Amino acid sequence: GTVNWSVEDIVKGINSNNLESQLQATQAARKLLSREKQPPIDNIIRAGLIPKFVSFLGKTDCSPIQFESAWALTNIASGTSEQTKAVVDGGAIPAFISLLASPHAHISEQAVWALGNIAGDGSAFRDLVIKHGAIDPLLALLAVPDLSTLACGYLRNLTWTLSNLCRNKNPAPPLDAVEQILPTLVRLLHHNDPEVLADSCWAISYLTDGPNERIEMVVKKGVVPQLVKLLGATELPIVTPALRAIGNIVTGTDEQTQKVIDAGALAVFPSLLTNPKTNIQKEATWTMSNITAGRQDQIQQVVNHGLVPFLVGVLSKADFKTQKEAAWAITNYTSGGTVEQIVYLVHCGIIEPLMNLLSAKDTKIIQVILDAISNIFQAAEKLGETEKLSIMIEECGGLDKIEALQRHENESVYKASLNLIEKYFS
Amino acid sequence: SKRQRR
Amino acid sequence: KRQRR
Repeated sequence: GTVNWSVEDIVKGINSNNLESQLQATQAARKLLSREKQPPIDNIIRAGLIPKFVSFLGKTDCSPIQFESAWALTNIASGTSEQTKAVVDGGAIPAFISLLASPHAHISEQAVWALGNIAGDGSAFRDLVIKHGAIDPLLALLAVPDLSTLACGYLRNLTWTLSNLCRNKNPAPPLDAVEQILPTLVRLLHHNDPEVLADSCWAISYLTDGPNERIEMVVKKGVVPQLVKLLGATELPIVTPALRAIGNIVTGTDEQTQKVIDAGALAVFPSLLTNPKTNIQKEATWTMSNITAGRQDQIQQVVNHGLVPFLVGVLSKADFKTQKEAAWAITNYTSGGTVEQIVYLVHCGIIEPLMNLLSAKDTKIIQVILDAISNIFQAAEKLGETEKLSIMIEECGGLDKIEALQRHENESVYKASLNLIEKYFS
Repeated sequence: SKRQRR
Repeated sequence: KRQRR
């Protein structure tokens, strides 16, 4: 019936001035644009059909052609930036926002979907969707006493479109738009559907990726305990954005970091730092590196939770980018820690795996490690035990590599190298 | 970031 | 000090 029309036939039906003929041709376009392999988006655009689809969105007496054109335009907007731009250039944004009030749930859902693709293109179209007034009718669709009464796919699409309004930077979303959205986001973050939970976590992770004032807006809504709970979920698609959000938060102030610790996050890190998915291990070790960049009482919590042996483990064996985050975690720890905390680090076995990574070709991890070694020597100076540490570095092959590195391309590596040799390996 | 329907 | 993402 409407399966496998040519673009030419679709144009012929849409141009016919027969509403039923246009309905059939629009559904045929929708089916073309729904195929997985190379949907002919550019052919449909080039045929001039977008203005016709956009005007079909306004045909209140023919709800099927509203749906079919909404779906067709949704799938054009799912393409490249240029393809999304063609949809926007045709006036689709206010027409889709009007459709959010449709009494037909499947049509308002399709308009939700299309706006998420438009907003998802980037900051400018995101902000353009916001300027046309999308946030109020979107949030009104969720203004029910219990989210559980909404259809499952409908709630998932709303959550995802809201997360695209929270997404992207340069610039970040408008402050007042974020404040308007956050209470609904908090509510979606406590819903029981794993996809809603994943996309809510993604939205929170976007909002916390920025300056401390952005983080504070989120942290002040009291969501950190729920994020920490989600950090322990069995579903990787929930854990991943929950961990990104938690990691983003601990790039903030010491006080924002303390809320993550107060909520119990560190008890999850034995699992996260040994997680089979290397991206989780990396994100978790980066998070740890920013926590060890904190106050001594926060470093002490890392100690109390037994997490220093887990950092030794990741330093000893992990994919290289995780190992580099572990090196950063160690230099931050030795930079801000007490003498006792640094002594404890050595007793846990940090020295040998630290030395082994001096074989890495990455110039910055060598700098990070040399700094850590200098920081540890400075603690051993305060104890008169430099010699015991030099022997430790020498027995594990480390002095061989610190002596090699004084003939290194980067001048700051060469300098840090010879300084270590002069003062501690005379 | 973007989702094609069906 | 902290490292942003």
